[PDB]
Amino acid sequence: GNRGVVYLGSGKVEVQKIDYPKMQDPRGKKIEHGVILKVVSTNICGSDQHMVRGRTTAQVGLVLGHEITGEVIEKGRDVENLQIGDLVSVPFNVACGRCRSCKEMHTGVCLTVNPARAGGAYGYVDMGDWTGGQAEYVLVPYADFNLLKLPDRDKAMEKIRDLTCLSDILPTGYHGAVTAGVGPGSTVYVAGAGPVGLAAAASARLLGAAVVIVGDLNPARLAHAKAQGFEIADLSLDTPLHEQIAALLGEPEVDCAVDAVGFEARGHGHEGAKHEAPATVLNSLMQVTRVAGKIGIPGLYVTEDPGAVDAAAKIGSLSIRFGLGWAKSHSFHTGQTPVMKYNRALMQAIMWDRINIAEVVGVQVISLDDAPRGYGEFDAGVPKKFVIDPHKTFSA
Amino acid sequence: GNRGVVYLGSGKVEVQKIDYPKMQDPRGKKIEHGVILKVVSTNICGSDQHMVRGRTTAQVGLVLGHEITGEVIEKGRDVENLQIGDLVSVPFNVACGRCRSCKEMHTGVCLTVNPARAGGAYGYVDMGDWTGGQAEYVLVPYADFNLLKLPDRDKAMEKIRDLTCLSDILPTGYHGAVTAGVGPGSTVYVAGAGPVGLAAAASARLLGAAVVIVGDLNPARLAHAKAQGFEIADLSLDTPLHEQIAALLGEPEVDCAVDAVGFEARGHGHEGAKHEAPATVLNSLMQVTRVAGKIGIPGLYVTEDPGAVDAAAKIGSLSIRFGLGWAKSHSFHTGQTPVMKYNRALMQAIMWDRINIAEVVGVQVISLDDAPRGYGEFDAGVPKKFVIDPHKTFSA
Amino acid sequence: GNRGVVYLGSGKVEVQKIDYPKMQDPRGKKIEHGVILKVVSTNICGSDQHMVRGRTTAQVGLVLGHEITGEVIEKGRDVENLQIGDLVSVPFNVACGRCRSCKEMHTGVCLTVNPARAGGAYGYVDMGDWTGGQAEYVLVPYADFNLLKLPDRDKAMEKIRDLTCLSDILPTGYHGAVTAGVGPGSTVYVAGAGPVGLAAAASARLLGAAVVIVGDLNPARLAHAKAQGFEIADLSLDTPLHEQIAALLGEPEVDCAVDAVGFEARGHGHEGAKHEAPATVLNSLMQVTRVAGKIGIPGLYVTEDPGAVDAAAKIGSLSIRFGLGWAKSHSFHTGQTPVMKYNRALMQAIMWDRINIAEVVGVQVISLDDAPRGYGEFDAGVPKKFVIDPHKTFSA
Amino acid sequence: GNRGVVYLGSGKVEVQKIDYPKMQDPRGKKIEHGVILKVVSTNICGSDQHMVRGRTTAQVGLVLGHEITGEVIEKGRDVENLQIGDLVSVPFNVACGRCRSCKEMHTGVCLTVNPARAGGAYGYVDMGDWTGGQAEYVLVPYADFNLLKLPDRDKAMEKIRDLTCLSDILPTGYHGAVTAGVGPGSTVYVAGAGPVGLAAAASARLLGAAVVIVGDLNPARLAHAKAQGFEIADLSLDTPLHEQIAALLGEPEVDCAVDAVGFEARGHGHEGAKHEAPATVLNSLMQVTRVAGKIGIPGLYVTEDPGAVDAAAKIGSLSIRFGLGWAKSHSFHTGQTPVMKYNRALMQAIMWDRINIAEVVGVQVISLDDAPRGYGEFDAGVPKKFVIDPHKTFSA
Ligand SMILES: NC(=O)c1ccc[n+]([C@@H]2O[C@H](COP(=O)([O-])OP(=O)(O)OC[C@H]3O[C@@H](n4cnc5c(N)ncnc54)[C@H](O)[C@@H]3O)[C@@H](O)[C@H]2O)c1
Ligand SMILES: NC(=O)c1ccc[n+]([C@@H]2O[C@H](COP(=O)([O-])OP(=O)(O)OC[C@H]3O[C@@H](n4cnc5c(N)ncnc54)[C@H](O)[C@@H]3O)[C@@H](O)[C@H]2O)c1
Ligand SMILES: NC(=O)c1ccc[n+]([C@@H]2O[C@H](COP(=O)([O-])OP(=O)(O)OC[C@H]3O[C@@H](n4cnc5c(N)ncnc54)[C@H](O)[C@@H]3O)[C@@H](O)[C@H]2O)c1
Ligand SMILES: NC(=O)c1ccc[n+]([C@@H]2O[C@H](COP(=O)([O-])OP(=O)(O)OC[C@H]3O[C@@H](n4cnc5c(N)ncnc54)[C@H](O)[C@@H]3O)[C@@H](O)[C@H]2O)c1
Ligand SMILES: [Zn+2]
Ligand SMILES: [Zn+2]
Ligand SMILES: [Zn+2]
Ligand SMILES: [Zn+2]
Ligand SMILES: [Zn+2]
Ligand SMILES: [Zn+2]
Ligand SMILES: [Zn+2]
Ligand SMILES: [Zn+2]
Repeated sequence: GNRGVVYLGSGKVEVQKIDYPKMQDPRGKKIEHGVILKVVSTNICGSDQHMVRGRTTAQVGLVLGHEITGEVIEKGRDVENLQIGDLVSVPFNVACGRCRSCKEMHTGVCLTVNPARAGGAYGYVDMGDWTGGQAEYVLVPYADFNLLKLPDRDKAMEKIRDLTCLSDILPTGYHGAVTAGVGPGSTVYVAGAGPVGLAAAASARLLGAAVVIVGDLNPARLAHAKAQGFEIADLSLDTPLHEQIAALLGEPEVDCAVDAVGFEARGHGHEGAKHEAPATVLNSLMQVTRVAGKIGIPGLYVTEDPGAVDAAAKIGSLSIRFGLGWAKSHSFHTGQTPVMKYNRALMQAIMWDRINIAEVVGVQVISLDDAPRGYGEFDAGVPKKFVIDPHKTFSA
Repeated sequence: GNRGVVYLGSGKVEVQKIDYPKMQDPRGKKIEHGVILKVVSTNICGSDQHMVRGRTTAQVGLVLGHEITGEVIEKGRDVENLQIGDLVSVPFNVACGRCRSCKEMHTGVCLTVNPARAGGAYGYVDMGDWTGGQAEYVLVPYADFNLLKLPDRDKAMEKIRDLTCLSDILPTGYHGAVTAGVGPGSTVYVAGAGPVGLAAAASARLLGAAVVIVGDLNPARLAHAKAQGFEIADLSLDTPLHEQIAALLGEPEVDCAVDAVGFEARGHGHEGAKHEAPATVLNSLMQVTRVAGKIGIPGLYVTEDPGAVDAAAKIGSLSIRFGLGWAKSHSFHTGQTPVMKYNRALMQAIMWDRINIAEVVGVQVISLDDAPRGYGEFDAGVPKKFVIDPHKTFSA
Repeated sequence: GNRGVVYLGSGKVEVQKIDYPKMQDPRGKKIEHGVILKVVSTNICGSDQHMVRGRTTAQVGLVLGHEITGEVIEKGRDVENLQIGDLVSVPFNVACGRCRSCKEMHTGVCLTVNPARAGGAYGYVDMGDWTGGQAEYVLVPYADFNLLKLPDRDKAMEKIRDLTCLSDILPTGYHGAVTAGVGPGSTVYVAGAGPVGLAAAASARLLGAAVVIVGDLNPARLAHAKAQGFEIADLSLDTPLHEQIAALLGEPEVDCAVDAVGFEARGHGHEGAKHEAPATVLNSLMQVTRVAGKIGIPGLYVTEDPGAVDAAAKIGSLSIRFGLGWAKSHSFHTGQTPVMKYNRALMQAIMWDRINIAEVVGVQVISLDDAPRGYGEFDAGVPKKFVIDPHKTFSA
Repeated sequence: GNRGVVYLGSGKVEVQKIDYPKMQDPRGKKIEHGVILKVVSTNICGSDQHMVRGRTTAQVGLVLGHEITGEVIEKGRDVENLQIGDLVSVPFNVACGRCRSCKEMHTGVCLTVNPARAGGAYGYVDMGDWTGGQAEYVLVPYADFNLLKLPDRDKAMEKIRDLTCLSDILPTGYHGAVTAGVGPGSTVYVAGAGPVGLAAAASARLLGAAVVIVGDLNPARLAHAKAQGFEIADLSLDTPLHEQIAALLGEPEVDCAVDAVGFEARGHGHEGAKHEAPATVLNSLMQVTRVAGKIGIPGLYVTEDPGAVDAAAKIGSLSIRFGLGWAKSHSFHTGQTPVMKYNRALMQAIMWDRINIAEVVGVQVISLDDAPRGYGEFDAGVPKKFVIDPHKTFSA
């Protein structure tokens, strides 16, 4: 059998028995290029929280999870590179490797796996209805294209809390930093101290950044970031962000900025911080990024948000002070991360002890039975990254 | 003496006697690195029209003009590369060549020539108060860094209507196309059929584009674009832009898109087209650019527009459907063109007859006395690029 | 049945009855991801001439041909994107789409299709033993990754002489130009006026180059290059190449250079040009490329050349004046073209009439029975690109 | 007065009284855009050792030194950005900031400071005859373009052993790594464990490399590289380099390779390593770099080497196995480092404690009187980077 985390509506999730995976696409067409995995580790993301909070078009009954690490237990006949028993990291993007986007390495926007729009992902709104992987077992299509084979079992399993971050958050923070132009000696501001913002800060550090400033309103997440060796900015203070940056750096701007918040952003200041203001991060990043800088935006912005602040925000239309970014010659880089572009190199960085990602993001391993409470604690703001071990493969 | 085009407020300009240029900066500090030019050709830009329409903070008394081609008649002692008599193209950006931005080739955002913000330009709001060049004579500072020496007099003067476009519009259209990722075989949509949109289309063609579609509401400019060999889209029709693109290409999207309109954009449709809606072009480009595409934005967006449609638009804040561009993984590239990055190669393209820019943009040479009427005709929408010859150097 | 061109050693080729293609790799392992094509057009390359001249370790009995355009007449069970009857362009590289090289777009060096080294190709020495396609029928593996679907039958077949260049020579010329940094306004020197050098020149022109100088010692090919609109340099003259360039450009260097000759290069000068001197082109490109320039090298250099001038050259070791290139800060870009990187955009350039590649390279369509005489005429230096139409599909 | 290190021919150098610097170029033409520095730190380079060994056309009497850090004590009338007392890092390249190369950031090949060829440098053969700076005082031309202002006196002087590496070796190591494609998770091989190879290794580590293998035949330098945290390969062993790499990585190739040796390279193996063989490193890097990799070559190769192994090598012509590199699709990146491209970011990496460059390269501070013994110890292979403090400014 199988069981997984199901969205029930009204901010609730629950573990339920679900169908065992089949070798077919979501439209029921049998495939020979996929594998069925026994899930080793499967995480909870901020994107899942957006869905569970009712800020997307997600429907009741949705099986969640797009951050999978697992063992191949079955394979189709068009799977040349994986053997039964192999341990693999699964990119959250469902990609075919047989379309223009995939061939050009734009694996976040594959043209064939989703009938409604480009781009596919597991257990995710508007992403092709590929079943989620916060579960015991899951299907991965186009296995020879998507999967990253991990090192022999023993090496890999010792670092499983780090390697479970390769499915999404480490490559996502990395993509945010790279597309914001971070490199050796850069000064960087990362808005957001959730797991993706922390991964972006760790990635900026791995890239050689001179200093990373991580901003948030949540004081537990700021304390965590500071303890991990980053500088911080507290957006709930009345002190403007540019003054908090100037106090740390000697100038009110950074070389590079990353938005790791997205469409549920809060305003700034004692009062501002209390209310949602979806364009706040974009507007602040134009203010604090130096001229000709690049703004990397891994934070999610959607086409429909039923709980947004106004009619315009309900269809993703925000009041952005674009003239400011224009006057400073800023570039803006957005979208789902093409995880496959970076996951192999990041695996090598983890295996050679060049990054301590599980420590930086606050990995906490929980059972599948503890997933609903993990969602609740994460929603409350704890500075953790919940990693489910469904079969008690490594946390007995 | 000297005379130039002076902004008088209330949509009026007039030629007036102005001071002869001095070898000093706008703060009165003497400089040895500049030259004084006798102006050979000096054009009128859409940016000037924004100022003359009262859509910026420009003050009465402003001498206009930032598109200069001229002859060196005086030089300071820190000018090693120019000789009296040399014919030069002047980039519209005032850049020092002695700051981080300039050294990194971000010459549109020089850090030292403007006390108020990065970036300088002649006769332009918020750009360092460097005197404009729609005039008989003008100072160019940091001459060894900024100026592009043109071919020996005779060769260059035969193509002066083409070469006068190197100060701004050809490099600007080019920057729009390059930053939108145009190359050999690309399909391109250019919003705007004014001189910059036409230069972007010509630049896309020079870059090897398979096809360029130029959109506008002005039927004279669309007829011009069509006669120049481009495809067109008429935004005043009720037929949606994506359907007009699909009728030409077989799909409702292009590979690359350029915004050559900016902050006075009109809405689309029979009724829409009649009223201003500043976020219209940005929103439409996210709709018609394919996933993972790049949107190049040479069109001007400002920090303050006194005549905007609403309070938010008066400080450059627009209602942009950013969630759409995010869902499609779009990148956005903005700002003043770094003219020096591209003007030498574009000069070679002009001299070797690889681009016919004066024909494409509708160059029309006028006297300095005819500048106010040139402004009026340009404002009315004629499909021309007005080029003043102040001393009757080549149009007797 | 099937027939194809077979290499017989001692400079001879002959059309022979060969086996009908099978759905298997070169080792006999069955594959269900390939297609069998009915060959529509299939060309003869300069690489085939190196093999036929005995300048490689190609073995007697080799079926030649790696420039195929064809119609899908049989597909494996796991092919998702091709239908029977589709017309397709086949990149000359045999690539899997399932390894690190392919995922990173380095499809000229696929890691799994060739047991001996990275990189695969049809009918080619050290390329994995994939059967050549100067034949009636041919297998293409991993069809959903390699094949480029051509437009609706009719439009496509009208331009088949141009579209047949997409399998190799147009993307190759293009790769040489792009990796040499060619763009709008560039000055370019292309060494070699065979079909690949002519395609490099046409590609440089499509990229916007101001002027392309094509060098060769073969008068017919130089006259052809002139007729097609390029400048020329005749290496059989005693006039040094840099003087020839200076007479055309006013300076003895170009911005970009492309080696479209490879390891059978001749020396320069009246006497020099009569004798092989394999480092001649590499050495000359360092002399005529401007400082900080890039030298794109599509011309083939091999690890073993049994007929080379000396012991070192038989092992691919050449006396290259590297200190000159180093002193000028040159970069060198080499290898088999990754055809899939550029073929789709180049297809759109052909279909929209932006490049007349068949005319530029001198396409001459012939039957399969005329292939051996075509090889002979090509070996003698005719300025033609031989395109075989094996079933007389379009050349009746 | 002034004193500096003078090359006397026959492998000797001596400190002599030399002229005080003058505000003029090497031709005697007065300039008002330069500064005269009081030298704070000034290092000895492997390039100086090539000259002192008689392996270049350097002439007897040359004042050596191109690695200067100093205090502005006199400025020309046209210097805008430096004040008396400023502490500055001097890039080793003499660049004008006013030519095509400088504007495009190719400051290693400036077109105007050297009459004989592009590119200038202090105290260096074929570099324009700009006076060397292993001395008490030195002129720097075009000060507003070349100089990098260091942080407030106190912070800066505490880290002077690290900051003295910004003039050449840290940016050089960095350039070699970046142009070899090094980034987060890369595997890297650096040929050469002198100060530049050690700086390349430190730069690769700062860029995020998973592991760096440093090769040399000199045991002291290998032991140093190990102590500093890198992996090593000993080329004096009979064990082939690819086997040494395979023992460390599990595969006989690296993602990226850097040649930090240049034209006095030794062969490999117990016997081989005792003899000069100048193409050894180039040939070995093609063997150990993975397909489609990039080979960064900061190691010097010259147009004339009077002491080379053979006639061809005396003219910079080497028997390089180019067919191997071609077969593997390698690119080769060469030339003098454009120090200004990277020095400011590397300064911030030093100031924020992200790189411990002085420790890694083995900085040993000495007096000007000890320079000749420093040259001798360095020539004998000590694992040190000699930094002269001519006025005992920080090393009392
Ligand atoms: N692009 C991709 O591929 C991708 C992949 C993963 C997650 N995401 C998106 O990344 C974003 C972050 O994910 P997460 O897991 O870290 O989510 P999260 O909800 O745990 O973290 C967001 C953080 O932003 C903070 N925040 C709110 N307003 C702020 C403001 N004005 N300034 C600074 N911080 C502010 C919150 O307090 C919170 O700590 C989400 O939008 C998620 O959907 C994108
Ligand atoms: N970035 C730079 O360096 C730079 C340089 C030059 C000019 N500019 C800016 O470029 C823009 C164009 O300059 P120009 O000289 O061509 O100006 P212009 O005013 O002559 O042309 C703008 C055109 O846009 C059209 N337009 C309005 N709404 C439209 C819509 N929704 N879709 C399509 N077209 C629409 C107008 O009808 C008009 O023809 C201006 O904003 C100008 O300030 C920028
Ligand atoms: N990298 C790739 O993917 C790739 C693809 C196709 C072909 N190739 C190689 O491209 C090269 C050109 O292919 P082709 O079909 O045009 O070959 P070709 O043999 O028909 O043309 C080579 C031309 O070089 C000329 N030549 C010889 N010495 C010269 C010199 N010193 N200077 C200038 N010209 C000189 C010859 O006279 C000849 O016309 C060959 O080496 C071929 O193997 C590489
Ligand atoms: N491109 C630039 O801007 C630039 C700047 C500085 C120095 N350089 C050049 O960089 C090179 C290194 O400079 P350095 O100061 O470290 O010099 P160095 O002479 O102190 O070091 C070179 C090292 O290479 C070793 N070596 C010799 N043969 C070898 C082989 N086959 N494999 C590995 N190691 C081998 C030597 O034993 C020596 O330790 C020199 O050629 C120098 O001229 C270039
Ligand atoms: Zn996620
Ligand atoms: Zn796909
Ligand atoms: Zn303008
Ligand atoms: Zn500047
Ligand atoms: Zn070929
Ligand atoms: Zn492959
Ligand atoms: Zn040096
Ligand atoms: Zn220069």
